[PDB]
Amino acid sequence: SEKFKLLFQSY
Amino acid sequence: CQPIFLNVLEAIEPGVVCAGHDNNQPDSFAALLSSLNELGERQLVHVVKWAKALPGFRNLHVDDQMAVIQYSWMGLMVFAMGWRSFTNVNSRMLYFAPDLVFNEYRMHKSRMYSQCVRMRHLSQEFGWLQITPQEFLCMKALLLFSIIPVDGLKNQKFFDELRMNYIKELDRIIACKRKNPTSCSRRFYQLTKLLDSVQPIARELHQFTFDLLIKSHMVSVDFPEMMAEIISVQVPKILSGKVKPIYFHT
Ligand SMILES: C[C@]12CCC(=O)C[C@@H]1CC[C@@H]1[C@@H]2CC[C@]2(C)[C@@H](O)CC[C@@H]12
Repeated sequence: SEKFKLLFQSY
Repeated sequence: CQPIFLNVLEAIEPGVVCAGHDNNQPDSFAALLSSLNELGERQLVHVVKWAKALPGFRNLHVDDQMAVIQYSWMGLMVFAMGWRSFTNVNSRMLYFAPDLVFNEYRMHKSRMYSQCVRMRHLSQEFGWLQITPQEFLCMKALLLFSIIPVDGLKNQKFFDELRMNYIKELDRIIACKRKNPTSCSRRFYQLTKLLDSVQPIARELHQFTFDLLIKSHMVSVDFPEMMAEIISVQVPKILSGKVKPIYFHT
């Protein structure tokens, strides 16, 4: 997981 | 007294989401699935925003926050979709999106007809069971706390606490307007049973999407970035038994 992480981070 | 909890669920409930499907083109497996994958991607965004705004959700360890989302997204989206189908078309079809509604013909062409009928039955459940708009909201929130990894979460204690509270709120919803504890129990039975039937469906869909990903390049099915990532890194864990649903019944 690396893409979902960035989505999660920026709401 | 005012329902602070239900006010929040109601307020954070995501709006309509489109699939961006071309209904002018004749149906085909590639196009239908490729659109469902795009729809999944889009809905994922709303599921993240929805969850981040849930009561006490931020108390979970940041890692567990991303985990429960990657494990239950399916069950959440299937449950939410079964509800749109009941309120929009009275379960006559599968209302995935306003621009992507499935009739038996499409259920067949999608090569997941059985799973779809499963979801139609689920849709009808909202009717036969007379699931109020409030019971639905709380049930959906609960599905986010319904699938945990066997090795446990980063902070398994917080999750247990949070999940517990949501079950407590669901008891309040049922307790409202119901004075007899027997009808309260009888209602909890039905809702928990309904919430369980979501898992078998999610499983079948998990397995189906998983295979589709592996042969996607052969059947011309497009998988959005995140979608492919989640299905190849998270989904397999569920399918391999490392991550399991929490049933209320056996
Ligand atoms: C979650 C979605 C899309 C959002 C929704 O309303 C429920 C529906 C259930 C079937 C899923 C679909 C997303 C794309 C998947 C995962 C396909 O690959 C096969 C099963 C599809």
